[PDB]
Amino acid sequence: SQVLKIRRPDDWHLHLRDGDMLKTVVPYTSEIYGRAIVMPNLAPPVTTVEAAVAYRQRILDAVPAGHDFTPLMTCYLTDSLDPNELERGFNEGVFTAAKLYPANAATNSSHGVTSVDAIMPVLERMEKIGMPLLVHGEVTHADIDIFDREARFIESVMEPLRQRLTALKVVFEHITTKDAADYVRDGNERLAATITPQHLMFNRNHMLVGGVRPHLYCLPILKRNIHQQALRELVASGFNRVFLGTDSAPHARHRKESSCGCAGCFNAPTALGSYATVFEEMNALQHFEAFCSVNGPQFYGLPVNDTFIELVREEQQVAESIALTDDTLVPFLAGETVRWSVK
Amino acid sequence: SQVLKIRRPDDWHLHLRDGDMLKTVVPYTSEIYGRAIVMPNLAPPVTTVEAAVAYRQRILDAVPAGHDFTPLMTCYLTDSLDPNELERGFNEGVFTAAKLYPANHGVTSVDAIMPVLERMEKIGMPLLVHGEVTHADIDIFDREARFIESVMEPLRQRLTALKVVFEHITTKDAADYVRDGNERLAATITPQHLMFNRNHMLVGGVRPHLYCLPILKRNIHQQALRELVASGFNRVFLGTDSAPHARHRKESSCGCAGCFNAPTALGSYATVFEEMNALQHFEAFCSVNGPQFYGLPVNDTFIELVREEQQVAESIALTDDTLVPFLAGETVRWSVKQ
Ligand SMILES: NC(=O)N[C@@H](CC(=O)O)C(=O)O
Ligand SMILES: O=C1C[C@@H](C(=O)O)NC(=O)N1
Ligand SMILES: [Zn+2]
Ligand SMILES: [Zn+2]
Ligand SMILES: [Zn+2]
Ligand SMILES: [Zn+2]
Repeated sequence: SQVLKIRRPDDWHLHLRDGDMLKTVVPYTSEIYGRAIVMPNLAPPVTTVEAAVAYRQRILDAVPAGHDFTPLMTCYLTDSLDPNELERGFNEGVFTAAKLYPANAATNSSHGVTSVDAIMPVLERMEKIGMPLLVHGEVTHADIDIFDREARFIESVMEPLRQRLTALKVVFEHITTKDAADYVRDGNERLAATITPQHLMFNRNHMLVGGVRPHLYCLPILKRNIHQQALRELVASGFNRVFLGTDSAPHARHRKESSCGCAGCFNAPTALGSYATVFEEMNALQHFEAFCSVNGPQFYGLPVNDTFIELVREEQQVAESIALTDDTLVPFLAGETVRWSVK
Repeated sequence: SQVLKIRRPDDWHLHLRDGDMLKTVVPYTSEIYGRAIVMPNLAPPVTTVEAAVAYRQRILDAVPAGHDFTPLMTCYLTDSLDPNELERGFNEGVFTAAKLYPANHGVTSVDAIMPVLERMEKIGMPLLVHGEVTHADIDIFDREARFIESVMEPLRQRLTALKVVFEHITTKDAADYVRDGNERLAATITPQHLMFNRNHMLVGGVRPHLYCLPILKRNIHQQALRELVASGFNRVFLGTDSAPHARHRKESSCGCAGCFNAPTALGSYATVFEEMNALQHFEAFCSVNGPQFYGLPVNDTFIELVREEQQVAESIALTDDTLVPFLAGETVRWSVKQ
């Protein structure tokens, strides 16, 4: 059976949570990926150097003996963040990047951004010092249809911001639309993107035909098939400013399978093999390694990993669930037979 | 303070289920509505007069003493249904209508059931249509509009005397189609498709209790539906599509489609018509338009709605698990007096 040997990958978009959940989920990342961009949306969010240092240590504490795994921390951008605090964290090697979540005029200044215009001082500082901005590019105005929120962000925020701050480096995280695919494809060397396995593998029909499937419910929402196909064609093209970002985003089963299910797919256990399946189906396996292991490092200005892992094309069964201290976690593709697995 | 007295309504699109669920859910309908169109998608479906007779009795058994409720039964169309069985049930006053569910025991094509539809047209039996195509490569939000072009309009062009109700319409496409139709075409609209759009199901979390078929659409469609009922157009009428499922069948890795809206629909419709400055058309929608299309007398009793905020129960007890009502735990602006 067939083997794909690649330089050890990294995960450029990850949620590790905290406490007991962190302890459970970290190994699924640390056994496979050399590094991961660790998102800062804890409760409360990671908005200071001190919090990020402490969080980094909790993550490191949870890494099993012998895994060579480095968490790359992020700062959650808020209205009240001091640009001097962000800069110090960047300078000290604590913050690899800063994350911008959608603006909301009603957000507490300690927990988020009211409008992009309101945090220009901090965005200018990142431009000045060369710190990459990671963007969850949606506008969340109550009068915008949810399937439109990504496209509206491009027009309303992304293009204006990049015109205003022409040296700013930006990753358009977890892109989900042809709009974003074209936008990133047509951008310059300062603009990149991550794509999750679920947005390559599925479209909204998979979440809604035959039943509603909360384990496919994530933000940005799965879009119509034309968008799925655009994403697939983008990674398959060999375009070298798109790279692996799982957006692995774990929630307890009872929080997913409820009257108001949380957004996020726990895909760390099955993501790498899921990407291999997509690249294989697109006849584009020659671009697979770069996506997983080269493009991200290149964009972030970091070294490519010098060790290797192998995927084997032999069928395995994904666990139905993964025990937590309380409740259980349902992994992405739970119970399914998958095509590629790590040797 | 404000009181609104209407002719007693009917529900022209209802799911009552069977067994213990039936016992639980019938009183929420029977206490209010004079009649309801009882859908036949049981497991197995109601495809014979004999099955429809026994089901009707199970329903009547579960109606509390003192409720004057009459269930109007329907036949589940299948590809091989004998037209004589359908006609016999009609002639015996058992079947009021027949329901067309696209496969995915449902109907695989209109061509396979032409002789059944031709008999319905001859005898004047209305055809109730779940108007969605189901091909795997058609996006779920497009399935209603595609049905209109590819099935509905060809069908109506072929059987020009057939009376059709376009059930639970959800789109501007269907709203315009019905608005511009002739007197042999009508529609029902649920409370959920008037009150919400897909954002309410998907923004801030996924809400399976708002997941139903046809799927909630974009806001421009919700608005079209609200304008249609508010216009006074007299070939749209109340059909709740109350479609109960136990809580943990809704709240699961693959949640069932349907809203249990019988407890709150009437009040919910009142809120919509009020918001649309269209309470003058509310009675007709609830209590006149349906009977007129079906050729049945209007009800001869009256009820009162009062604009006093009632809190909707968080859940309703079942033998096993619970049933979560539409708008569970929320407030409804209108309640039924006494
Ligand atoms: N509408 C729904 O979402 N559910 C109905 C089926 C139907 O009306 O098609 C049901 O019977 O559960
Ligand atoms: O934007 C996000 C946040 C993430 C999470 O749960 O943290 N889950 C998602 O689905 N995407
Ligand atoms: Zn995000
Ligand atoms: Zn994320
Ligand atoms: Zn239906
Ligand atoms: Zn129905």
